[PDB]
Amino acid sequence: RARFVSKKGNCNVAHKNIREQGRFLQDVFTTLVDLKWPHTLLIFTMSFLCSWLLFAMAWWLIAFAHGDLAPSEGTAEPCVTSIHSFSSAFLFSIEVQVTIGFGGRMVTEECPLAILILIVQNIVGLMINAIMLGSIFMKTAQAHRRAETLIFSKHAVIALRHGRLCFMLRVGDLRKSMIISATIHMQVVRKTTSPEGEVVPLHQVDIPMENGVGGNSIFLVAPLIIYHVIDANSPLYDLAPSDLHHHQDLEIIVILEGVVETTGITTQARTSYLADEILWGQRFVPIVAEEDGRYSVDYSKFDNTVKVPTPLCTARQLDED
Amino acid sequence: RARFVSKKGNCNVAHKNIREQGRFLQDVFTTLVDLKWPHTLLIFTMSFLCSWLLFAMAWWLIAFAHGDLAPSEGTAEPCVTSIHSFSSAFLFSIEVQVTIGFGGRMVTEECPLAILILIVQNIVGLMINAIMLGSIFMKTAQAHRRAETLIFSKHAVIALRHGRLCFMLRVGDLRKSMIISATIHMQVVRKTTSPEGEVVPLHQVDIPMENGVGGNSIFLVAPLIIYHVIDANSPLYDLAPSDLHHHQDLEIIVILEGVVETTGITTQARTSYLADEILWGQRFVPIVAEEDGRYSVDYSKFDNTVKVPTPLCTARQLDED
Amino acid sequence: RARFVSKKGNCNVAHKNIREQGRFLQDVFTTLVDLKWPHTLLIFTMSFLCSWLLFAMAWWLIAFAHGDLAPSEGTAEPCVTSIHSFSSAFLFSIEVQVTIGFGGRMVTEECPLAILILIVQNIVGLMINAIMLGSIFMKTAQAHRRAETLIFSKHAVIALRHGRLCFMLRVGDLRKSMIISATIHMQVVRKTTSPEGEVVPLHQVDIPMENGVGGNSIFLVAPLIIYHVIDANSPLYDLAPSDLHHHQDLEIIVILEGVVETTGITTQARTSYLADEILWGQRFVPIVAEEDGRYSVDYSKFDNTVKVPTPLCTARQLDED
Amino acid sequence: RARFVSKKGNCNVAHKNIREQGRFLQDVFTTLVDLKWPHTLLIFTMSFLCSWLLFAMAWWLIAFAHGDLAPSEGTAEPCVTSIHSFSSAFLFSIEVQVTIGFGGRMVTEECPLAILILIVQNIVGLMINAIMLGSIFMKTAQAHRRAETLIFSKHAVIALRHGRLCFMLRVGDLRKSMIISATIHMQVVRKTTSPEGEVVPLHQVDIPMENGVGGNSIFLVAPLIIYHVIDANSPLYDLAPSDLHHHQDLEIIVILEGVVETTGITTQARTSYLADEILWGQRFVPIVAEEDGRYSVDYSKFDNTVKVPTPLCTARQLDED
Ligand SMILES: [K+]
Ligand SMILES: [K+]
Repeated sequence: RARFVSKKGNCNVAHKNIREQGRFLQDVFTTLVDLKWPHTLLIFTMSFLCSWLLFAMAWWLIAFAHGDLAPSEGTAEPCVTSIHSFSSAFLFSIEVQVTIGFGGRMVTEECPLAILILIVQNIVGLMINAIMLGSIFMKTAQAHRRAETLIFSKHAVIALRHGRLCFMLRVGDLRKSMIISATIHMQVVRKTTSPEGEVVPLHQVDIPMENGVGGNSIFLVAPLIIYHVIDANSPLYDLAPSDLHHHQDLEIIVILEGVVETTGITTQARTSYLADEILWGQRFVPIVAEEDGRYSVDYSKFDNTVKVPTPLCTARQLDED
Repeated sequence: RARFVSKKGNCNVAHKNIREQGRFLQDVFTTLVDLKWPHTLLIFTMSFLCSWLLFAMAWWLIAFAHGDLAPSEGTAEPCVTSIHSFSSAFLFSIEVQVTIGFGGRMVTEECPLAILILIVQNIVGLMINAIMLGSIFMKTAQAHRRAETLIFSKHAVIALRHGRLCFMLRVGDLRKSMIISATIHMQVVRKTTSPEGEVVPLHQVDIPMENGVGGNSIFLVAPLIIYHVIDANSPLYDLAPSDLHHHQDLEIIVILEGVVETTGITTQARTSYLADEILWGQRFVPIVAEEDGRYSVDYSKFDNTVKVPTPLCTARQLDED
Repeated sequence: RARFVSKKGNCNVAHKNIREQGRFLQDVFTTLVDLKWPHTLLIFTMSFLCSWLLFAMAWWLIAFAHGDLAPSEGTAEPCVTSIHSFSSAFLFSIEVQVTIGFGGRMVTEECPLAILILIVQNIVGLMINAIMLGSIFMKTAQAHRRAETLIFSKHAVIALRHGRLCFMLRVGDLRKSMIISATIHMQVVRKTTSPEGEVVPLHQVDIPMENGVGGNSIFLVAPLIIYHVIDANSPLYDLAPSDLHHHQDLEIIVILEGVVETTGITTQARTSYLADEILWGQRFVPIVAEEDGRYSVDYSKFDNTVKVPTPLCTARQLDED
Repeated sequence: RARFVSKKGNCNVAHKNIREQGRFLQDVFTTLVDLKWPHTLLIFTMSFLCSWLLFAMAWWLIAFAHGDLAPSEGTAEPCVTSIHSFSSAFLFSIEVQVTIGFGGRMVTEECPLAILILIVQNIVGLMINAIMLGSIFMKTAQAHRRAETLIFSKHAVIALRHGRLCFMLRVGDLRKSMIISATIHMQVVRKTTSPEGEVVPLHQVDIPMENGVGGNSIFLVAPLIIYHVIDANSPLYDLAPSDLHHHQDLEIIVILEGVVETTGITTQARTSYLADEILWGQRFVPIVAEEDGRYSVDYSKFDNTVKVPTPLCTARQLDED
């Protein structure tokens, strides 16, 4: 009735009553990267513009204190040439911080405080440039968007494979570039009650993906059927074909995590299957076919299935009779 | 007749009928890095040039609306000095965005809209500089080219080792810099039919690499012979010496993945062995030899083999008689 | 009486009598990033300012040797225009290295040594800019601060689960962004004496986290109870409920390590439980609850426990009677 | 007589007769980062200087073809102002590519080819800046220098632990910052002969590190004794106390690999123990001690050992009698 993970991978958690809000300010960079894109553009533009405005007010105060803003000229040279307005000081601060340097307004050697302001503005401008440009590149380069081209099967099935019952699903990579060291973790999530009376409201029990070697590591080029053999040690060992209705406390989440080959940042796609999205007694259709010396996958047939005859009984009363 | 992976690691897949083309636009950065090099240089040059052209048209419209392009001069100062052509506006836009700042054309404090255009151009120029330079460095620094100096054996062998039959091959690192945490995943890929009637067209079954500890983790300095012991749990357990002809549905792919020590980006080399590239009854020649206090590998003898006597029978009828 | 790891993850080690101090200078970059923030800002500002000062002294010596500082002018052009003070040379060095380029002081083609000084200053400025800006971004982007939003239970418990005794604790993620490929390593740290007489003063024995598949890999969205089953192979197999006093040589440290999804840098949080922070005969309260179609965790109830009846005997004399 | 790995981690391999030298040019970036530091500085300086020289020759040819180098002036404006020498063209090319922009030499709107040269120079300058600065930061930031502060024991021992014989050594971290997800791989390297006659000249057999959970993953804060239990499945199972002489074909290499917490790049330290650097019948001294509420390690006592009584027989004739 309320799913843990959405079909696109969004987690439906609320995080209520976080009391220790002070530790959120101990990692400002994670919160800065973790923002939305309008807030990221706003903080980018605001950081640069307020740095320019602060140093513009500094240059304007220097030109005031030297008496350069007053047009009563004698022969003494200003600290900065041709500054006679706050707009002039703002243009000069932009020219210094962006390192444009038009030269209509340049620092002269008259004011020793102006050289200190120039040094401080250059240092803070280099620091702001580094921390902001690196942050915006890290934001536009993070690999959680690569999960958009990692498709899963819309429905999972439970079918007879090699005399056992297996929970099978299909995961496909949509582009040419591989995902390096891809691993699959499937978790049965439901409310469990311990025999001693302990009730775990959202218990996540790992179901081992049948691989052949035991380790969970796939090579994803063609869309391959990831399946878990319902053994005696599996929490689906008492799952019934009539138990796959809606409003059933059972949800199998799948977490595929790897390294994107192009960027190099570790990505993680995830999906979820409720009890009504699990089709008992069906199996996937083969979509890989050889044509003209290459292999071809028909991604339109990705989630198509066929009703094959399986017994309508649990894996336990299949293992015994 | 049509191989899954090429000998150089290219995958022969087609990806037909990708219907959800809308999610390809949800990760624009992966597609941007994933381009070819002519398209990458074209989009780099085009992004910078069109940003300069757009802001040049903006500066030209400002100089038009102020009346600076008209040479009927009075005494009022322009927004930008010495702009009297679209070529002048283009040179000024290049000077602002690249932050050259020659100063023949500089922003004056007359036009308040010109200061806003300067601020917007500086912000968009910083953003474009970050996203483009970081992308081109990430493109020229990705580690999928490191696989060019990770050579594999041209032929794999099947030979008697320690009383068993073992599928052996040779992988060598061609340069001094190591590959950190290198792991080997070998997969037998063929068409399989389940006993319940399910036909998997391209089934990839992991064969465990014999390592001594079970885990697949190698230390690649000298070219070492990676071998898999054909046990009762191995899908090659019924492989015959006469089954190693061409047009035989059997292909063993090898995936070596690690971290490049110099760059730090996870790389993955891969190769493939068809049924005719597997030499029954042969073994590799030793190429490591000590000279003058160091070890030396003769990389010219990399794929040389020698016909040693092995039985001409399957691993099953070797295990029993 | 003296803990190995603090509750926040700080290690209480001293590193006395490090004799080979020469190898600390073989990785200058690790020491540079490893500094505190005042030292980092000081070395940043000092590197830039001393580079500007060194090249300013170079430009001043060039202007001296050409005779440009002497105001006895004829008609010969200077190497750099309008330099007549060390303050002028300093402003020119700042304009060259920061690439501002006002143009009141520009390099002329008269002095061939000035062109060489300009080339050397540009090369060293580009190198210093790269190595300093990348270092400060790597410093502000390192993921050891992400551990501030990875909370652990303040107390751990030992409770009856599924007929066994289990050492349980609770770890929660405080923000939306996941931590990819999170693994948990728990270690019992105490002084051990081998039966042959060998005394290990700080022995760290790995206790396996009960996961279902054996591998230590969690999916941290909701705060989940990490527990280790006290089996016959566990070093807590002889732990008593009366042995959980202070001044007891026993400390269980927990190390959660993963990849931050936003930044991509591997992070590691760690915590510790002394013998008095382990509550025998208690268990955690369920804090996950469904409201309005989503799940919600009450983080104020994070470390609340309830005294449930467990036997007051060791796991050995529970396993037998 | 000739060791595989040096004590500092350098591999003594030669890589003779690399025939496929063409694939070395397919990854130019790995070779560029893989250079020595004098070659890196030389190629950095040479790339920037030759780009400036090439575009300087371009600007000089433009000023020639327009007739600006000829001092026979009329009234027509040059393409670039105040260029009358190749030194002037070189200074202008430096000002354009470094984006200094003094403004004594600025692009005018007279020459349409000069605008194209300016665009091409800006694009190539941005590309060269990205690829060079990122490469030099990646070079100075690579984590193979972090192995200088990961010390190993100078001698390894073989001692009685828990009734078995164990090969023990000591690895210490020299600085405060941890190494995340540190794993240890020990390999016995020697010449082996298969019972079928196959001679492997440098065979590397993995010996499993005794950890408690089986997995090789350490938590390195204090210098801890890494030991491998000589079991029946271990290749040291027939190692004798008299077999630990020099000129004995046996060498145990140790590979510790992890993630540096500060930088985030995966590092790998490695060491080696010949047959004479393995002390039979000795064990390490405890160097961890509690003082004033903290723990302290005496790194001067790092490689000190004590001769404890062990039997002078192999692990096989210890297992039986
Ligand atoms: K400039
Ligand atoms: K200028």
